[PDB]
Amino acid sequence: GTSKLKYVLQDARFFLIKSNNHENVSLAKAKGVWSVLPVNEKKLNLAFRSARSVILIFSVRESGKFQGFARLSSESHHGGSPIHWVLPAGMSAKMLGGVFKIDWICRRELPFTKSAHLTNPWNEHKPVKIGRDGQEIELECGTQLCLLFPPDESIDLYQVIHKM
Ligand SMILES: CNc1ncnc2c1ncn2[C@@H]1O[C@H](CO)[C@@H](O)[C@H]1O
Repeated sequence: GTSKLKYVLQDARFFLIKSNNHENVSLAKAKGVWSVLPVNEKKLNLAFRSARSVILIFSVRESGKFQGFARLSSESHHGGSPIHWVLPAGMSAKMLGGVFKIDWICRRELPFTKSAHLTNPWNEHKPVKIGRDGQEIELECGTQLCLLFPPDESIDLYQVIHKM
């Protein structure tokens, strides 16, 4: 059912995350970590204190799809073992050195075709698939977008529910 997911998403903030490459999303899905640029890292740490849950919704550039969504379980961390990210054009192993711990809620894909009815009021009521990396998605739009994803049998929400 959706009671568990709705509980997780009650009073959540939502952010569109754009990856240039599939490799880092595969790494992140397995390991439960993500890193962003400094501009977005500040917003995510502010949000992590502001919010009961902070949800990252992933889309690989040019894929036409979202690849899943995850909940921050930590503020950005520096100083851990390096994550061997596939670094894009001219980015440093310290340009995204801040590491967020994340718990995946859904690792299954959602094609942009299934979310075409949803617009983000905080991006001029454009369809939610449209957005800059780190674009914040308004509460109800983000909630409905997350509810569109198919159930993921690899995920157990018990840990997340306990972390809250
Ligand atoms: C793990 N962290 C990341 N992995 C892959 N692409 C990223 C990324 N963080 C930011 N990007 C993207 O790479 C570009 C930064 O130069 C932007 O277009 C972002 O959308």
